[PDB]
Amino acid sequence: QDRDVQLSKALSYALRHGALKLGLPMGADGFVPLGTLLQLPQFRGFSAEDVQRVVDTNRKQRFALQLGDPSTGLLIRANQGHSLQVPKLELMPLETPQALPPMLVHGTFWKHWPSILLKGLSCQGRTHIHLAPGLPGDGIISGMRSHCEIAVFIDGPLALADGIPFFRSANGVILTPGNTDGFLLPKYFKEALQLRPTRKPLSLA
Ligand SMILES: Nc1ncnc2c1ncn2[C@@H]1O[C@H](COP(=O)(O)OP(=O)(O)OC[C@H]2O[C@H](OP(=O)(O)O)[C@H](O)[C@@H]2O)[C@@H](O)[C@H]1O
Repeated sequence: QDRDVQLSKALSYALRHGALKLGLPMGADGFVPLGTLLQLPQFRGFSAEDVQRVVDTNRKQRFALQLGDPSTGLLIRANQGHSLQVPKLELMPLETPQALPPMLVHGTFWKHWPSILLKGLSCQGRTHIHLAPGLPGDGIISGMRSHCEIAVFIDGPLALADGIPFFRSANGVILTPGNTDGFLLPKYFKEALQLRPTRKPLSLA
């Protein structure tokens, strides 16, 4: 079972970040033949049904699978979170404020809170900042981690008014490249909320 946890992690890294360094033949849409991946050293211990299990029982739908042809087999991608340049990846462009989700919200942790207040939310390594289109139940909402302590909400219409684009992934995640350096500046911060161990509001600028 942990092997499924290990399979997902190895799948996440290879499909999101390390593929052109691993030799895999990935297209500009982020799709790679699954067999060529399962031929890699770290993947040689897994079966196409193991990967199939991880793809369907995954609650965040991190990976998409496509039939392909028999000469290539199944095509497998990650839906979001890429360090690689995949310009043709399936993304819904949220170009007007009326297409945006009800609320944009990023959940993070105290260790990073002072840097976010002073520099803004950063893409960090990834190509897009990851936001949720809502808060979760007592919930696994995709686009947000599970053990977050504080959540900060984003003013979507104001960011768009300043030419900061937004995108929706095929698994419900909202993405933005930020500004030039990959930062969502603290001006587009509308509201903040501490989540654990008690729901309390947090102050900003
Ligand atoms: N200026 C700043 N200074 C200091 N820290 C800053 C900062 N700006 C942001 N940070 C924080 O630095 C980390 C970012 O780095 P990351 O992108 O890898 O973290 P994330 O949570 O966004 O992860 C994305 C998806 O990836 C996973 O999806 P999976 O389930 O693994 O498939 C997740 O669940 C998500 O859905 C976060 O803590 C940021 O708050």
